[PDB]
Amino acid sequence: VYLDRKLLTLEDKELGSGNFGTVKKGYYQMKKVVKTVAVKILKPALKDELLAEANVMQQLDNPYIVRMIGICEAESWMLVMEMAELGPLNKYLQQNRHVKDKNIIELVHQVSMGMKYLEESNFVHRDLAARNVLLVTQHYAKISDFGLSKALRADENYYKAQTHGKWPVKWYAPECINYYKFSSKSDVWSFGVLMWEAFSYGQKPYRGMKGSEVTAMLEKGERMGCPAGCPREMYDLMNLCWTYDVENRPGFAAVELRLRNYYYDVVN
Ligand SMILES: Nc1ncnc2c1ncn2[C@@H]1O[C@H](COP(=O)(O)OP(=O)(O)NP(=O)(O)O)[C@@H](O)[C@H]1O
Ligand SMILES: [Mg+2]
Repeated sequence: VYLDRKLLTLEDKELGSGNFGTVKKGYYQMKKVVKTVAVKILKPALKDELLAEANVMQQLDNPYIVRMIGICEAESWMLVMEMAELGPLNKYLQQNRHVKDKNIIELVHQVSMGMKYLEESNFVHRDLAARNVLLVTQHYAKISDFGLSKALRADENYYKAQTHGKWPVKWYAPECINYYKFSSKSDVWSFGVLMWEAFSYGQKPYRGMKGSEVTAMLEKGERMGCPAGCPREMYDLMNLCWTYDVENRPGFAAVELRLRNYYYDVVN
């Protein structure tokens, strides 16, 4: 089942670009309302990758995950998604230093809610970073980019990668680097890095370090420090996400609960 090209209107300007091609803003005529959308436009593996991305998104339904409207094929093969007007979380915080810690807590908590749902759904994101969190409003975040995502088999709690590819190593847990094992707990490690990025206002983690130097740092039990003005309770949570041993590392249910309670304590 596909979208009708005649019901899609594209704006010529591009929101982004990838190896696949470009991302463009558009409008899709729904039953009555016209919906603003973001469209990934493919320019053979590139097509297989986008189709696998669509296959994952088709199965997800959560307020904190970017929804796929559908696939459209006419002059080009297209992946139609809902539009997150404010763009990537890292770029937004870089340009909006006035954002309060309470607001950052709210957004990272929303990411933890989407990840809690992903974990329950038995999918591993594998690219959970601040650049992949898209903002609908300054108070509404959604997880995007299911390009490296995997639906875990009914009998396993991890996805085993064959060989090391183009990996975002700085966001990867030690078992990913060492055993090529990807689980919801490895996404928890990435979520810790994402939290650090968010409280650092979109600064890059492990500044000026090579991937191998990051692995060597973590193996010595060393971790990134507390970002300037970051609540200590949030830094403690990042360190819990960065638990070396996968078995002792918390899952998204524990992480979301810790975040939820801390946010409501701040509200109180
Ligand atoms: N659903 C969406 N809503 C709003 N903007 C989007 C959406 N999807 C993608 N974009 C924009 O397009 C950019 C690139 O898309 P992305 O999913 O990151 O693909 P990519 O292959 O990783 N390209 P790049 O980030 O440059 O390495 C994002 O950083 C957003 O600015
Ligand atoms: Mg990208």
